[PDB]
Amino acid sequence: WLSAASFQETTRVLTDAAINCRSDKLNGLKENVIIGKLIPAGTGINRYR
Amino acid sequence: ALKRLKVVAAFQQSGNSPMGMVLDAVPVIPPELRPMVQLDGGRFATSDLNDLYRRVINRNNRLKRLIDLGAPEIIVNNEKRMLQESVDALFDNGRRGRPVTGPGNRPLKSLSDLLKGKQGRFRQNLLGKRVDYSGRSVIVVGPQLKL
Amino acid sequence: GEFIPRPVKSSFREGLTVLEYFINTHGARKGLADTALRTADSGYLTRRL
Amino acid sequence: GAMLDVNFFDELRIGLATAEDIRQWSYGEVKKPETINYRTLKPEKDGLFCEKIFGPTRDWECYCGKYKRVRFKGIICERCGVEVTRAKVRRERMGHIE
Amino acid sequence: TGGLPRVQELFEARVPRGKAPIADVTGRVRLEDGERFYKITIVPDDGGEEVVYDKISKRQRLRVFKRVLSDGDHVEVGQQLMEGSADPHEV
Amino acid sequence: EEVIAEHPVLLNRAPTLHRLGIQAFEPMLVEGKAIQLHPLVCEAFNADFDGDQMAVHLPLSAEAQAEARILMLSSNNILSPASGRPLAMPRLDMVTG
Amino acid sequence: SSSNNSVPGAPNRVSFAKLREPLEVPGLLDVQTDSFEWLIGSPRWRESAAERGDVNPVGGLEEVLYELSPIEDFSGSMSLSFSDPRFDDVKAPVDECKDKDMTYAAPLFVTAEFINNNTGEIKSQTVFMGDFPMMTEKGTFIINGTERVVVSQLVRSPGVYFDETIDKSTDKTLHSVKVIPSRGAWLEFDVDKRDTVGVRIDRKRRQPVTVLLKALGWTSEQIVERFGFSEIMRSTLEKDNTVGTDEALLDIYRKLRPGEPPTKESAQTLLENLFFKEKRYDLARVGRYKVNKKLGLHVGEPITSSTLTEEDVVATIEYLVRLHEGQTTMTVPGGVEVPVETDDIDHFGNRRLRTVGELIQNQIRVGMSRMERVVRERMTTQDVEAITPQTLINIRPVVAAIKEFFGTSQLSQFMDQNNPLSGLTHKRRLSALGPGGLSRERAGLEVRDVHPSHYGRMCPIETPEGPNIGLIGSLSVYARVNPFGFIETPYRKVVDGVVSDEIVYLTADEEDRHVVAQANSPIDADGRFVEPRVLVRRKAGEVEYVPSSEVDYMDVSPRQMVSVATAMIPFLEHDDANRALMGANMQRQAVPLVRSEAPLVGTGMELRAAIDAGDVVVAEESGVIEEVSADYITVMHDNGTRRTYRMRKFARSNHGTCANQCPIVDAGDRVEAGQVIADGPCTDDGEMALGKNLLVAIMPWEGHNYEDAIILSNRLVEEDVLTSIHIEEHEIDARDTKLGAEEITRDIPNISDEVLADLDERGIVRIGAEVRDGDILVGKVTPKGREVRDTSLKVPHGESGKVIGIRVFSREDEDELPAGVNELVRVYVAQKRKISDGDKLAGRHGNKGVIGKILPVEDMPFLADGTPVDIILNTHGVPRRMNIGQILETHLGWCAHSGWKVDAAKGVPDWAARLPDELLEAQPNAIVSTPVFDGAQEAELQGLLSCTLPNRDGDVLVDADGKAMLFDGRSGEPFPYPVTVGYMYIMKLHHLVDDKIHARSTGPYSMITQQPLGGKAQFGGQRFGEMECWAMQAYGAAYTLQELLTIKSDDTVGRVKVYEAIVKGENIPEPGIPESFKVLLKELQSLCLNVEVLS
DNA sequence: GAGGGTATTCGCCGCCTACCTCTCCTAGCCCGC
DNA sequence: GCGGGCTATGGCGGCGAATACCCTC
RNA sequence: CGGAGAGGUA
Ligand SMILES: [Mg+2]
Ligand SMILES: [Zn+2]
Repeated sequence: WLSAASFQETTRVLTDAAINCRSDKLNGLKENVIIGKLIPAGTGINRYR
Repeated sequence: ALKRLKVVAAFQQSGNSPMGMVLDAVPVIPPELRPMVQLDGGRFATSDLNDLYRRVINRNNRLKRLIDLGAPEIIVNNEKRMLQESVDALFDNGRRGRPVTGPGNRPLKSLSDLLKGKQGRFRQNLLGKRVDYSGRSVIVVGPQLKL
Repeated sequence: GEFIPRPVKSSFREGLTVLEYFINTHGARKGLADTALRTADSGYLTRRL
Repeated sequence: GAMLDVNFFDELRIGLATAEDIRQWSYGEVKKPETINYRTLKPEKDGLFCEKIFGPTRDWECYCGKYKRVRFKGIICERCGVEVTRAKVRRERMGHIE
Repeated sequence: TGGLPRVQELFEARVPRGKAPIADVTGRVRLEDGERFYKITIVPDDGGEEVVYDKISKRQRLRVFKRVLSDGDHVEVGQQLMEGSADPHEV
Repeated sequence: EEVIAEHPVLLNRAPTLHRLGIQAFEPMLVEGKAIQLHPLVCEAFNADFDGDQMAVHLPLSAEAQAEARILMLSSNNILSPASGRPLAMPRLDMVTG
Repeated sequence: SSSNNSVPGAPNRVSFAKLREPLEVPGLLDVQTDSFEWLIGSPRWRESAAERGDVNPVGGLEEVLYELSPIEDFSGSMSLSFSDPRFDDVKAPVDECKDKDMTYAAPLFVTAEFINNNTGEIKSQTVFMGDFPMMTEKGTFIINGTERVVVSQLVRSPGVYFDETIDKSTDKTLHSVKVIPSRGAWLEFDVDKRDTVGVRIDRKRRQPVTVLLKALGWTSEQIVERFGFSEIMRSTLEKDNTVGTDEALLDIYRKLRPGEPPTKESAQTLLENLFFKEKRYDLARVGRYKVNKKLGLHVGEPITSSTLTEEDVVATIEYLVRLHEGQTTMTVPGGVEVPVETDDIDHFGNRRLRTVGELIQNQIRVGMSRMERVVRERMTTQDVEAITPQTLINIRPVVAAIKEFFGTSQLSQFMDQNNPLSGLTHKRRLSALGPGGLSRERAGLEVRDVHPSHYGRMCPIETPEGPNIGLIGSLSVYARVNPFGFIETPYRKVVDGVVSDEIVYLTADEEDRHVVAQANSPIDADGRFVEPRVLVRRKAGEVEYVPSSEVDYMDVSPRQMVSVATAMIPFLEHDDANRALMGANMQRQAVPLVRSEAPLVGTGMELRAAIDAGDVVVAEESGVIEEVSADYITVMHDNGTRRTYRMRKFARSNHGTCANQCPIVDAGDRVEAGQVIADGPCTDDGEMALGKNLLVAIMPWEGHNYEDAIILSNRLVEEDVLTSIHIEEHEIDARDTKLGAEEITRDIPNISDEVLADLDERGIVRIGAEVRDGDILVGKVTPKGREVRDTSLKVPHGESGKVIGIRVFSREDEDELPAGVNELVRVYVAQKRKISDGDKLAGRHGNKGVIGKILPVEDMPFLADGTPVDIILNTHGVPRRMNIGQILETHLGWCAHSGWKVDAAKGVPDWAARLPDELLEAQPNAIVSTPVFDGAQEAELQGLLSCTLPNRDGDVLVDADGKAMLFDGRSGEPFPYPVTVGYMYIMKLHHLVDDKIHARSTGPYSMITQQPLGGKAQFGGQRFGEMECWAMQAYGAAYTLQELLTIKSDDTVGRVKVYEAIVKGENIPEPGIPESFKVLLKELQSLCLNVEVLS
């Protein structure tokens, strides 16, 4: 619900997510960029980092 | 029934009552995130959020006085409607009815406007930043350089 | 978008007359307008992709 | 789960807020439509900028002036009621309107 | 459409524009000629049932597959009868 | 002159349509107030010299410098990721000569 | 042969033109100057209208007053009226206002008479209506000491328009009509896809037309009497399902005023008040004229109405019903014949021009309406026999409206003062975007087009290049605006196949019913075309070969469609439209050079352009110069009177350039009225001079002029050929402050006297001092509660120069200061800028580029005689961009500089047969002119290149092809092949590299989102956007991206720790949590959403 | 008059990036000094 | 009498949902 | 350095 709210239609996404009580398992490029964490790709994968 | 069941199952599966749609209290954002500045000389120009909070507070206090002192049902109902409208405009100004406009006939920036659009929080502050150790200048061709 | 059946009959070495220049300005400007519209249109598609 | 934050994030959850949650977030109530005074250039009380709700406006100081040093750390003012802490607290604390 | 709008509608999986019907079962067709409407009936080789489209406007041409589409001609399962762009959701 | 030795720099031109819009070079001080761009990276940057401008970034930490030196160095990026054709190829005056 | 034989003291610039100009170019500021004297009703406008509009000469203010008055109460027992507006002398001269800060305005008075309708007592007074901003002689307004230009607005003329569309479902051609009023309510009449004519009064339900037809008083008898020949008209009543006059009225009320008693009287009031009274509906004079012209109602009675009428509203229906069918003619009863047809909404007959006068009139009108409401309110709450005109009038709304228009409008624009041409071009702009026009994004590609109706009224070339493409235009050269706002262009009447005199001004609407010919057409002074066929714009701008007996008019000159700036490009017809647009726009960006020099290959539109711009000084009256100095000229008139002109030296323009006037006459010369007596910023002998003549080569060179880069010699720097002066303006004031009182003085604590060496007794720096980046210009201290806090003015980063002037306004000297201040000290610093690497240059043909390198003058290609070239331009840029005009300009510039002599020993050569005398021979450094579309042919250029004079010895350095044999200054060997050389005209654009260089490591930060600030003026940092993030993610570089987004931008502790680590030899710490995520969390919580982070 | 099937119209959502310069943020009116 | 503070009918395409018009029971 | 409007460069 955090990657969809930054793309389009923030109000609708937020209001539906709040009703469905969705939990965000932060795993993605955009989400890790937003929360200031190493992206899971390239030199940020476990075998490399 | 498909859409009705969508919403009803959404509210049934989790321990989330549908009573959160009707509000009894209204949170207030911290002041340093809605600051008020002064133009040249020392004259303060109000922010949009402060004006909407002020309207809601005024309406709430006046309705409270009217109810406490006792009054005909019409006045109390009218004031409750005017409080409902103010609270609606606080969260989302312009969704229903005429936008609450400030000086110069321009709609105010509600709390919802902070999150939406190309100038909203996300696409202006979280997906892009202003970074130190950077500069800018015009480019010219150096033929003696190496790749 | 239709062709002018005249047509323009002088090269830019010789020098176009006044009417030839005026009827050339049409296509000259339509291209720039379309270019602005297209640069506006492409970024949205790239972001969606 | 983690209050402010601090890394080792695992999930970010969202949901509707009940009146109890909204009253628990708030450090006080706003019940006067006054933002700031012009003569003293200070926030009013029970307004939208109150220092007894959102936090001190000067590091380790009180609107009373009773305590204006770090030695008076953590004590809630006995005269004005403003807690003595750093001014950054105004970016965090919230209030509510009943 | 033949440019960036065409790309946008391809990636958006929208109904194209000049949507051309596509057969759903191999069989011959009793092509009919009329103004503002063309009746194309799918006569399957098995003969179970015959699908038909009579709303085809005369403006659009008939696709040339294998000779132009003609009366009483067998067609494949996915052959596009008319000319234009097929709708992705039907293929 | 000693401090800036062997310290890569990131140059960027807007719009950044593709990946090669940011590349890492090595700084050598010159005379003037303009940036001197190697002629073979213009196609990658889609840049010209009729008034264009560019930004400059400096990676600080060891990981950032290693990334600049190995991943983003200009001499290691000669082929287009989209198609594989070379992009540091000679053009215009070089082709004529 | 010469260019300007009318101006008394003009240079003898010879021309290649072959065609005579019947008419002289009008004044280039007449629109702005005339539309305002119409507003104030000056005697000059009255005289102008006498020989034209003597029937009813009324000014804007008079018209507004007459329309407003009389103001009477409901009972009609009293009245108030206005008349005879009057202006007094301006309070201060233009220079005084521009210096102090006052607005250039004069008092306005009106005679107000109050009449009591039951006692007969009449009381009259002269009521002051406020200060009225006045227009300077140059067409500008000084508002708060700043010059401004009120741009003209293109808008859609009010009237009735019919349009056509194709129905997708049934392929039926649905029609429509819309009555567009001024300040009124809309009224549509559609034909939908069921053959049911309907109405959409305002934005209500689609009521059938028969509803309103009957409600107006008609019956089925009359409805079928006039309507009925259309099947749909009768079918409308057949299936109306409603009938009755009162029934119809109550239906209209049900659709108009929901929720109130539907009474017949109330419906009458509502309807005939919305659409017929006087004040809710105003078609206006232009709207009434257009409606009468379209619906063929009257061709007689002078327009004396501004309201709708039954005949018009029924003629609209008749027109629509006839239109839908196939009819192509109608004659409404008691009306002249008129065809049936749709209306093109882009035509220049269907869109008029709102000039400065009309806009100001509209604003005054709204202010007067507010005042009228106030006066009517107060006219019933005050006792009789105590009311006087002064006791009811409140001027506040009018002054407020004037202030708001002149300060907060999209048409009142800051004037452009880069050079003389930019301001003149600004004063002649036509914009479509404004309060009442299109939108910069919602506007389509059909309003950004070149319409055939624009030929001779709007220039098709000079438009912006970005989002405003097609929305801002420029008025043409010979064009004028008529009383109703429709632009007219001159034409030369041709009679019986003879191109005669007596120019007549036409409009687009009128011009659409004639055939006009091309100006550059063959005529033989006998009124008979030499050639058989001539291209002519047939009806809809369709150029066609046509018989010579059909032509009805002729263009005045072959220079009629272009604007002023586009008319200064020589060999314009050899350049493509894109590059011509680039060059026309770039001519307005050139900076004034320290010394100006006129071109050698100009066009001719440079003397009038300079004189009309008004930056030169023109002698008021003829006389003999008495004493001429650098600061003042004194003409001793022919009647014993002396008038001393004062020259403004080293002044500052709105854009930081330097304005400097220099006399060009001697102490014994005799001058004539209208003669140029001094020069301006970009003028040389009274002609525009925006650049310099340089010797150019057209070869590639070592890859330094690669991809539009340029190579310059070092002579242009040593000799100051392209040097310019710029001026900055630093201002600081001392307020009263809540703290209380602040002073400017040398007493700055903690600073030694050494730093304050350049400071003086008062506090300001000494004139003639040198200031560098960081230096006290005005030393002060403010007690922030000693508490004295030094907030002294400093030289901005990257600034330097010399302090050349200081202005200080003191409250003690009863100055016109703002509220709450005491001092307004101001400073000026000026510095000369030489051409450097990174500066932008360009010609007049869209050939732009930055300076790649500045070679030493030793290793430069030099001619056989030893003369180095000045500039080198690459070969690969020309043939691709279709701007070959620069090469022809170079050839002709070489011919002009070298001087020539055609050898007509035995007859003039056939290539010089049509070459005017005085052009068969020239001396070195001769100045010539090639008009924009009628100039030098290629054969003439070849011939002139074939015969040029030797330099000192009998050597011709450039051969017939125009190419010389150069030498390699870097190696010494001669280049294997010859090169093209010559003189072209180069300008220095206002895009210097000193203004575009910026760097940062740390500094000011934002407060809410704790990120660096944006801008070169508060240090600020470059922004790492979203596509750069995509690129960094595609590289697979996680750590650089993380550091960029965390420790360089908004990680408060991280920034300080990183700085402390780098300054020392430590290693960079780990990044933390950004600061823009916590703000988002708080906002989401404030929206009543329980957001939490779960471990 | 309710049902089910069509049409029809209205509201909302979306519409590239980076940088530079310049001017202005209510009106009325009631109380206080 | 003047100043300061308090209050009160020139986008357009896609799409879905809230609702006109007509045959059936 | 917060907002609105105007103009401009790539
Ligand atoms: Mg460029
Ligand atoms: Zn206290």
